Amino acid sequence: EVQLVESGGGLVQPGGSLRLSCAASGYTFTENTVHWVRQAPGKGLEWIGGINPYYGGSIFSPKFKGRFTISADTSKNTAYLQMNSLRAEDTAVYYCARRAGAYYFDYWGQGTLVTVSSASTKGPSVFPLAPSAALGCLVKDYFPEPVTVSWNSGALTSGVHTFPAVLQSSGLYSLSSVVTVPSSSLGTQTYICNVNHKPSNTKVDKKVEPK
Amino acid sequence: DIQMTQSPSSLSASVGDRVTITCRASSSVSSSYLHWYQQKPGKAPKLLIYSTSNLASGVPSRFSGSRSGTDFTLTISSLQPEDFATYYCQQYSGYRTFGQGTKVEIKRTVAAPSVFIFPPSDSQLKSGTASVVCLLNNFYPREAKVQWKVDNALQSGNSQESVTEQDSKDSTYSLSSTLTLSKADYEKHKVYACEVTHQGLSSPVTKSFNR
Repeated sequence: EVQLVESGGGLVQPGGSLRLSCAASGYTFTENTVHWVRQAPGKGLEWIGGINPYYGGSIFSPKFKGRFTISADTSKNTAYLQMNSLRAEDTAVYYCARRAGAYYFDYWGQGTLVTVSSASTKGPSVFPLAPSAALGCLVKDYFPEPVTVSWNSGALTSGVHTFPAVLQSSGLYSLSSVVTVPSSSLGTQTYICNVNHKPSNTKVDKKVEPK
Repeated sequence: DIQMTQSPSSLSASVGDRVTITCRASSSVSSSYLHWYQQKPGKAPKLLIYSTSNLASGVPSRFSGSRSGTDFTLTISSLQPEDFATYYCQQYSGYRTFGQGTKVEIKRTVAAPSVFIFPPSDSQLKSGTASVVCLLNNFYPREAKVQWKVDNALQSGNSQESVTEQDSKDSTYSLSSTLTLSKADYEKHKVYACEVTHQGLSSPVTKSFNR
């Protein structure tokens, strides 16, 4: 089973550098090229470049030749994207992707966010949204994106609406995650919202009961 | 360099409808080297069709592609609600580029939102801010007016909205509206209300609480 797992995203100050990695598994590494493709928020897909680990060579789109380099470590079945002199325009979700056949990308990594901003990392506070059936939790004042929310450690998934983060006038983000439940189960089952903010190494678990 | 001009940038169609998306190559692109991707919100792009007309593994037969000279077409013969996504063509010709994308939205019958309102939690006032959350759940169409009224005075400039992506099963949207005050100002008012206007409601729906 072929899989590409990315890591190394995060926050970088304008002019800074960052290194992304793409760990490939489930196939003979040297048999396929690995490419990088990015997506600025709310925009389209943009090809950056890719490496061929059999020949050990890489190629780039003309807009990125210069600033970025791509390497591969065959022993670890990992490709790397080394970025330098990043600007706010480089803020995007970065995907890696495997080429197969007639130059199509058949397997993609999961994406990792790279935010270029002089701002500093802040963890979120988590407040309950009390039923009285709709309940949920508010995830306030964090930077940068993203935050992940689950309910009852993944057990509760249906009826869940986790809203896109909003940027507040303070420059921090906020979102709510909400879930509809049966009008009469408020006594018996317990509902906890699980919040994850990796840029700040924060993990909070919040219990939501009626007041 | 070869560029792909994709149109339309968005469309809305009903379940069962036939949908056609066009990518026009700025000069000749080989049939072998034009591919289509489907990207669902929050997900990596997925290979949909490769080399103009070949269905990727596990793609349903309602998807097809063809070529006519420099013009490539992606067709969905019978739109399913889970086909909500952005579709991208991609060419290879030395370098790679993508079309700008087509966002396919589902048209469905009107659905009134369920309106809920949430007061700030105790834990949040202890921090010196009060967030009041108005939740509109599972509605169609997307356009909805949310008005905040504090002691029946109409608010302005102190709230912000977030809306979810169209649900892949029932095609409804969900919306959150958050009113932010300092705790100090929350305590100098009694009645907090949000009034919802939507096509599916005969009369505006107000949801409220007294502090």
